Amino acid sequence: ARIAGVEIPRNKRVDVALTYIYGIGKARAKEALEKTGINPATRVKDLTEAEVVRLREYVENTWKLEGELRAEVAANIKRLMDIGCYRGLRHRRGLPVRGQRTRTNARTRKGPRKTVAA
Amino acid sequence: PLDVALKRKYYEEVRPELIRRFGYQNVWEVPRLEKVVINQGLGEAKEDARILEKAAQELALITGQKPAVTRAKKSISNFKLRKGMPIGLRVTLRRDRMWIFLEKLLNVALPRIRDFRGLNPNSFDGRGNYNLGLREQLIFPEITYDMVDALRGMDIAVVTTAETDEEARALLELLGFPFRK
Amino acid sequence: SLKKGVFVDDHLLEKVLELNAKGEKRLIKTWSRRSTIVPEMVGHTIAVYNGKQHVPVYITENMVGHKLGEFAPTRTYRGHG
Amino acid sequence: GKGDRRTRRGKIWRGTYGKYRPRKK
Amino acid sequence: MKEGIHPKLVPARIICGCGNVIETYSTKPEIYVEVCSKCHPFYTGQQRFVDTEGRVERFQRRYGDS
RNA sequence: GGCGACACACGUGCUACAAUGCCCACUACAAAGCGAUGCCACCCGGCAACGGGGAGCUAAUCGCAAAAAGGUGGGCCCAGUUCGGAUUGGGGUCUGCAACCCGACCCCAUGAAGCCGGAAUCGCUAGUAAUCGCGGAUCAGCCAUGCCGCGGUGAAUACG
RNA sequence: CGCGGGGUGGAGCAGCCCGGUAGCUCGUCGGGCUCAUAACCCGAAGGUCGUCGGUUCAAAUCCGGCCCCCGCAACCA
RNA sequence: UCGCCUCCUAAAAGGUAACGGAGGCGCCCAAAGGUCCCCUCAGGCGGGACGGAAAUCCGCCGGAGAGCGCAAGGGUAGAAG
Ligand SMILES: [Mg+2]
Ligand SMILES: [Mg+2]
Ligand SMILES: [Mg+2]
Ligand SMILES: [Mg+2]
Ligand SMILES: [Mg+2]
Ligand SMILES: [Mg+2]
Ligand SMILES: [Mg+2]
Ligand SMILES: [Mg+2]
Ligand SMILES: [Mg+2]
Ligand SMILES: [Mg+2]
Ligand SMILES: [Mg+2]
Ligand SMILES: [Mg+2]
Ligand SMILES: [Mg+2]
Ligand SMILES: [Mg+2]
Ligand SMILES: [Mg+2]
Ligand SMILES: [Mg+2]
Ligand SMILES: [Mg+2]
Ligand SMILES: [Mg+2]
Ligand SMILES: [Mg+2]
Ligand SMILES: [Mg+2]
Ligand SMILES: [Mg+2]
Ligand SMILES: [Mg+2]
Ligand SMILES: [Mg+2]
Ligand SMILES: [Mg+2]
Ligand SMILES: [Mg+2]
Ligand SMILES: [Mg+2]
Ligand SMILES: [Mg+2]
Ligand SMILES: [Mg+2]
Ligand SMILES: [Mg+2]
Ligand SMILES: [Mg+2]
Repeated sequence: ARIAGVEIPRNKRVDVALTYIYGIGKARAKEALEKTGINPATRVKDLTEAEVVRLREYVENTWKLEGELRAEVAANIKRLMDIGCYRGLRHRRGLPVRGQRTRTNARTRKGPRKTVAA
Repeated sequence: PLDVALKRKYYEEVRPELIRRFGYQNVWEVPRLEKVVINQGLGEAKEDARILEKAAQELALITGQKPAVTRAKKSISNFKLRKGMPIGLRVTLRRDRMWIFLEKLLNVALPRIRDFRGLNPNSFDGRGNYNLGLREQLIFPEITYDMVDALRGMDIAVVTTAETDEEARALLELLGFPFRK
Repeated sequence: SLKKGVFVDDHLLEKVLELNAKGEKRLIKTWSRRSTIVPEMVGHTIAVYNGKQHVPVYITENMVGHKLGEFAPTRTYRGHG
Repeated sequence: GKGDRRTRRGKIWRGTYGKYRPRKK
Repeated sequence: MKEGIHPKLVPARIICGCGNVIETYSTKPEIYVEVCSKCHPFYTGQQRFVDTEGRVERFQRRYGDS
């Protein structure tokens, strides 16, 4: 069933299918699994709506996920920009923001290559 | 069935709060809620008119009415579009059936919207009716989520006999419409 | 990251802590870009050195945990050809 | 793999210890 | 409403994050809703759980004591 | 402050794209080096980095030390995935007068490109090539995937 | 003046006829092979279709004006 | 250039010339025909997911500027659309 906005995990395995939520994976999963006293080894296909609603209630209440989570990391960076801050500039120009020589491949952050003449 | 909770809730505590607030002399002058028109601009399905009967089937399911199929008005080249072809489905509800849907929408659909910090306060059209767009259709209860092949939204038009938005907002708030203030 | 810490240089720390309790506020040129900023810094106009000159940087409440050289960048760019 | 710092194999490679490679013998 | 080619629309029972709605009156009776943002969680009867605006708020606290 | 720049181009590399593989628990087997301005067992606090305490050793006499692969056992079921961990957000530890520019590391979230790489091109003939860990120099710390070394398991194939 | 043809990536041709998609050779750029250059190999970038106006859903393509280009003709006097 | 159609020249009936000014035809439609019933445009402002000057949807204003297979003219929503 569906948690945190919509975000339906299905089948698979319950501690794994928990990763598929925004803001959650590994730790934050195997934690709320016993905290709600639920077997992690089970499969989200079948389980009592009991262990289902106990499970959404925890998670959706505990921490912020999905929309509001992304909205927070947004305004966090918006904050780094427009405060004229260094890291802000590296966000403003879409260049690597920590350490990181840019003379050669930044590519993940820089985009694919745009070649020019010698 | 002529009962329909929210319908009741309109006469039996929305109307009075309205007369009290705007000071209406005549029984009619106090705003009535008529005709919510759901319309899928579906031009997504353009060449495939097969996709459409799935989408029309789904509207019926969440309305109680099969929608009219709109057709293209003028032929326009920039995106495909022969003059004849179907653009989308468009369905009119009123009178009970509008309420029984408008109830379900208010208590179920809009809740199920990802995020949702509330309905836009500026969408009133100035002669005091209200339009609002939706993106995915699985936020309705009648949808099983395994019956969606693709995701088609709709524009929703709510027409009211209020002569201004100030009055139209009030009617709609008091009915329980979650405005973003 | 320090914590038992929050290193600020004592040189400007003086002239700032003064400009509260002296009552008066104005433009103060410092070389110390290693230092952290605020609380009694906010609203002061501090000139930070980039290696070349002193850059005016206005101060506000979300500049808080940020070192003084964040706001004085060291390299001139404007892109390529 | 040897670059997942969140794994056993990774930690060993970077040479470090933690929740994924706690030091016990 | 023309007879034939139509969803049934029969009185129903519907549940959710908190209670029911005896109202129902829908096609496909007895349906299961995820959460009504109004059980008054989620922004209505404003909960404002796990609130924002801590980032200008925190950097001032661990900051000048140490 | 810069040598750490970033529209770009090349050389040497590392981690991979997974099921002869990934993760978790348990169980084994090395060599060569280093350290009483240091190496720190063992105990406690901490998810952890680390911090408190604190015994031994001028060291075949104490410490770095867990070797890793392997072994057993269970999990994953071919999925851009329990593959892969780049990027970024927040939280911290440490060295150091000082980590904005530029440190290493820990946790939480984020999880990108990548499904064996055009033309072309490198190394290796045996305890070698592949693959797996380990130590030292420099050194406060460290950008070491480097360099110099040590052992573990261990192919293929040479008509000519 | 007259009649015919043309004007499109940097160069030279196609596409217009029959509306909807611009192509081919060279050149240019990045890589490769070479001690090195050329030759050669693997990749890419590049045109708004002379111009204005018109028709159509839509114009390089059909129509009209003008601006160039080449060819032809200008006889009895 | 040569037959046909529309406008002007044409001097407010008709007709009216020039190697006067401008454009079209040599088709098309089995629905684009007959009839009965119903419906009314273009455009402008506001509102509405993907929808952008423009796809579709909802409000108001809009006597015809739209449409009438193709050129122009006359005509036409009290319909010819
Ligand atoms: Mg770095
Ligand atoms: Mg750098
Ligand atoms: Mg409004
Ligand atoms: Mg109204
Ligand atoms: Mg992994
Ligand atoms: Mg260098
Ligand atoms: Mg080179
Ligand atoms: Mg390397
Ligand atoms: Mg891919
Ligand atoms: Mg730095
Ligand atoms: Mg695969
Ligand atoms: Mg390769
Ligand atoms: Mg040999
Ligand atoms: Mg090493
Ligand atoms: Mg030509
Ligand atoms: Mg070349
Ligand atoms: Mg050459
Ligand atoms: Mg022309
Ligand atoms: Mg045109
Ligand atoms: Mg074209
Ligand atoms: Mg003669
Ligand atoms: Mg006359
Ligand atoms: Mg006359
Ligand atoms: Mg003619
Ligand atoms: Mg008929
Ligand atoms: Mg209109
Ligand atoms: Mg509009
Ligand atoms: Mg007309
Ligand atoms: Mg006409
Ligand atoms: Mg007319």
